[PDB]
Amino acid sequence: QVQLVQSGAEVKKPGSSVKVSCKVSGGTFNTYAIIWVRQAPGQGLEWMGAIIPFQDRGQYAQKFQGRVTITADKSTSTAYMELSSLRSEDTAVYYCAKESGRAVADRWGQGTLVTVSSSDIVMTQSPASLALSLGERATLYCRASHSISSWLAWYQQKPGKAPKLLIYKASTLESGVPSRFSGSGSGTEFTLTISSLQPDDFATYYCQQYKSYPWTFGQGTKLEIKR
Amino acid sequence: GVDELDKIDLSYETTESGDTAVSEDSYDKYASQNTNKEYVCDFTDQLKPTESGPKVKKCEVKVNEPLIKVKIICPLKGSVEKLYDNIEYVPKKSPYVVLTKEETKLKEKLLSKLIYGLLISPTVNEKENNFKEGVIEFTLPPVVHKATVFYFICDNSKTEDDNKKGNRGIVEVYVEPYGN
Amino acid sequence: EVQLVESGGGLVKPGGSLRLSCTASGFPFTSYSMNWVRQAPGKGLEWVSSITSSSAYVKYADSVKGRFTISRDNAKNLLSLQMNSLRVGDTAVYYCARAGVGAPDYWGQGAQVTVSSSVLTQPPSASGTPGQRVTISCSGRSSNLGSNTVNWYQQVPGTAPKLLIYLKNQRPSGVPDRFSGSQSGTSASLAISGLQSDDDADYYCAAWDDNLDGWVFGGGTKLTVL
Repeated sequence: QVQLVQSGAEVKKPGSSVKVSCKVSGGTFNTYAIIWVRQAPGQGLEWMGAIIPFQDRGQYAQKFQGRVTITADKSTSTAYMELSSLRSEDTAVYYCAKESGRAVADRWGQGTLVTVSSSDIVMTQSPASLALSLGERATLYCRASHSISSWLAWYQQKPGKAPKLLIYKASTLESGVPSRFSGSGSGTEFTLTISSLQPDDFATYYCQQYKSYPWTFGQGTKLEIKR
Repeated sequence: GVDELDKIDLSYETTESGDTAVSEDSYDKYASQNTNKEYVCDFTDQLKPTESGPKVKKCEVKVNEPLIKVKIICPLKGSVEKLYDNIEYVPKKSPYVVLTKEETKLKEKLLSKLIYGLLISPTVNEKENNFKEGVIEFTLPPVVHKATVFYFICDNSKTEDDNKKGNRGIVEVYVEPYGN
Repeated sequence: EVQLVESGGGLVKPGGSLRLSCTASGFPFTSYSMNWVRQAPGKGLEWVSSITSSSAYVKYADSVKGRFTISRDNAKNLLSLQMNSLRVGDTAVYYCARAGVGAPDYWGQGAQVTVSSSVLTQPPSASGTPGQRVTISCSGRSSNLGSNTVNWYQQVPGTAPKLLIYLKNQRPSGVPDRFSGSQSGTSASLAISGLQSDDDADYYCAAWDDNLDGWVFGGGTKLTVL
C-alpha cells in the first residue's frame, strides 16, 4: 500500500527557515493532491496547504501565505513544505498527507517534529472529553458553521501517531475499520458512534470538513477509560 | 467566464473513486491502446458485472506529441441485456465538457477553455460525438503550453446482476506540454 | 432481440419515386444512428446515407446527393429514405443498418428495389482447403484506412452482410476466435483459421473515409473452400 516518508526532526532558531520532505512510494504521485497539516504540542490539527504536483503551484492557508512554499519533485515523487520566518509558535509536528481518489486525505506520513528555540468553516466538537467504560456506547458530536453537505471525515489519533481515517463522506467506513464504528449526519450536524467500546478505541477523535479549502478540524474529543 | 455559466454545471462534484470506496492504489490501472496518432480507451468488456465488483478500471491516456486523437468507448445500456442497465457516463456533455481536479474533487470544465485550439468534430463516423451513442472523440492541437489533466467517467457500478456488481470506468488524459 | 424490417420495395419506372421505410425493434432507437446501404444485383455494398440519433446530422453519398432524403421518427421507431429521380443504376437491395462502434453491426434483410422499363481494394478471389489458415487483404488510402480502423463482413448470397470484425480486431459476440483481423498503415487483412465449408461466401472490408464523409467498402472477395 501507499507509504509516505518524511524527513527527520529539526531544531531551528527564530527567523530562519525549515524544509520538510515527504517521499511517496506506491500509488500515483503526479495527479493526486499532497496535503500538509501541522499539530502543535498537545494541540489540534491545522491545514497549511496542498499541491497537485503536475500543476507546479501550491495552494495555501491565509495564516501562512507569504511565508510558506509547497513544491513537488515529480522525478523523485517527493513533496516539500518550506516555512520561513519561523517562530516558537511554529513548534509543531508537521504531517504530509495524500488523497487517493476519494477526496479525503487517507494516507499520512509519520510526521516531522520542528522545534523552534533560541469566511472559513468552523468545526465545533463536543464533548471535549468523554470518560466511559468498556462495552458502553460512545457518541461524539461535531458541528459545522456552514453547510458541508456530506464532505466530513472522522479521524482517530493515538498518542505519538498520525491521524488515522475511520469514516469519510460522513458515514463511509474506511477499509479495516470494525463495524462498531458508524457515522451519521448531513449539512451541519454530524455524529460518530462506537456501539460497544473496546480497548483499542480509547484515543482522541477529530472531525474534519473537506468541502472547501482551507480544510478545518474540530478541537477533538479525548475519549479515555473511566477509573 | 460567460459561455461557461451556460454550458457547465458549477454545482457538480464527484471523485475518481465515486461510491466504490476503492483507493487509487487498488485501481486496475492500464494504458490506452495507442495506434499511430490515435489513443483509444475501450470499456466494451471492462465494466461487466463481476463477483468481486465494484472494481475501478482506469484507462491512462498520456500525450506528449502533437495532433493526437483520443477515442473513448463506453457501452450503452441495452447493448447486452441486464449487464449495463444502470450504466452512467459523466459529463453527460462529453467531450465538450470534461472533469478536472479542483482542490481534491472533480468538477466540470469546458475542454475548449482548457486545451485551446482543440478540435471537436460534431460526428464520430456517422454518429453523434456523445456518450449517448457510445463513443466520443477529440483531436489535440499541434501545440500545448502547460500540463493538463482531465477525466471522463463510464460507471456501471450501480448495475447489479445476481450478486455481481459492475465496474467503474475512468479515463485520465494527461497532456504534457509539447510543440515548445 | 434487435431486428430491422424494411418495406416499400418494388418495381419503379426510370424517373419515378419510391419511399423506403425501416421499423426497428429490440433496442433503444433514440441511442443509435442509422444507415442505408445498397447492393446492386451481383455487385458489392455501397453506403447510401446516414442519420444520427437526434437527426442533427445527415450524410449522403454523392451517388445519391440531391435525389435521396433520409429521415426518422423515433416515436414510431421509424427510419425512412425518399428516393427521387431514380435510374437503372439505383436497382439494388436496400438494407437498413444500425450503426455500431465500428461498422454497422445489425442489418435488415433488405427491400428489393428495381428501376426498369474512394473505395477499398480487395483481391477478387481467395481459396483454401478445410483446416487451413487463409488470408484476405484490404488496402486503402490515408483518408480511410490510414486514419480509421478496418471492419470485416461475411455475406452468404441471398442474406444480409454479417459483421465479423469491427474496430480493427474486435469480434462481435458469436463470432469464433478463429476469425481475426490486423491493420497497419493503409493496409489490413482478415485471418480465418480452421477454415471450414461454412466459410464459403463473400467477404467485405469496410472503413470510414474522412474525405468522403461516409462508409467505403471493398469490392468483395469470394472465399471458396476446397
